[PDB]
Amino acid sequence: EFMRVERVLLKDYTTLGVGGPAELWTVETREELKRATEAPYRVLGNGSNLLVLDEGVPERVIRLAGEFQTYDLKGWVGAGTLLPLLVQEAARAGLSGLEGLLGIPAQVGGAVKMNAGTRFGEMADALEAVEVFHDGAFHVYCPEELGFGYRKSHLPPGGIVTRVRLKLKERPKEEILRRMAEVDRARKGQPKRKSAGCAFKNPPGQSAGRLIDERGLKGLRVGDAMISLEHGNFIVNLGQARAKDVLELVRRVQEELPLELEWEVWP
Ligand SMILES: Cc1cc2nc3c(=O)[nH]c(=O)nc-3n(C[C@H](O)[C@H](O)[C@H](O)COP(=O)(O)OP(=O)(O)OC[C@H]3O[C@@H](n4cnc5c(N)ncnc54)[C@H](O)[C@@H]3O)c2cc1C
Ligand SMILES: [Ca+2]
Repeated sequence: EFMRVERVLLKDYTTLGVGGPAELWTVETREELKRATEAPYRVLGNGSNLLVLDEGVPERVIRLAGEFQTYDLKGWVGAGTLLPLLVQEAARAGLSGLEGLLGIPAQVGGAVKMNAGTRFGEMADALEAVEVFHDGAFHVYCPEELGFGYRKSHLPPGGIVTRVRLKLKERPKEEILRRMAEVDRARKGQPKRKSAGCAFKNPPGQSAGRLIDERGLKGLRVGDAMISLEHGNFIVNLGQARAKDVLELVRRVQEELPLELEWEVWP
């Protein structure tokens, strides 16, 4: 009954660095989660796939912390745990199964919601069980029950991923690290770092980054929003970008290429 609730700007809680006002509820316990979800809500993970508009959102924005950030690689892993932590912890433990998720700056819950992945593997591959809170109760699902597709899930309506069990296998630490090194090599062309990740989806048999590059769109700038000079499928925030500027740049790309956004827009 004593969870932290505060007014924030979502620009401070997204990797893109844009976003207006929201009421943030930081939940540490199952009872606090039950209370936070009594009115309309959204769940915020690491904010790495969100384009939040300058007006912000009116709903309660829930962050999972406390018990939801504790983990055991061989047991339950809280959904508020950072996926980059688990990738490194698995290597340390000689546990294979997360290597293909290197470089994805997600919380576990966000990685499940967006079935985050690379050419090497996806979040769904690494799951044994998923606890989802919906309709006022906690339920346990196998991943085959969650409607996974390419960078997609079909969670129960209003579902909050709270905890998972991972599917991992014993391998030599050095081998795990070699696999991770290939993932790192494959990601070398992405910006030395800053964004909400890939802005656009790839059309069937096409590449968004390559298409944007060939169209000469790298370097186009609206205010402080710019198509990265390093990778065509990244829009970067050069300092004080507004979401309006990012959307304008998106529209400019879409005037040239029939691309759909990979980012989710709030509200
Ligand atoms: C530098 C960079 C590189 C990236 N590379 C990749 C990549 O290689 N592959 C890839 O797939 N994606 C990539 N992304 C996109 C992004 O990291 C993924 O979509 C990631 O899964 C989002 O997780 P998040 O915790 O940041 O979620 P957020 O952006 O916070 O939220 C995304 C969605 O998940 C929901 N959500 C968050 N937590 C929960 C929860 N506990 N329960 C239910 N719903 C929840 C939110 O409501 C929202 O709908 C990249 C992003 C960046 C910035
Ligand atoms: Ca079940």
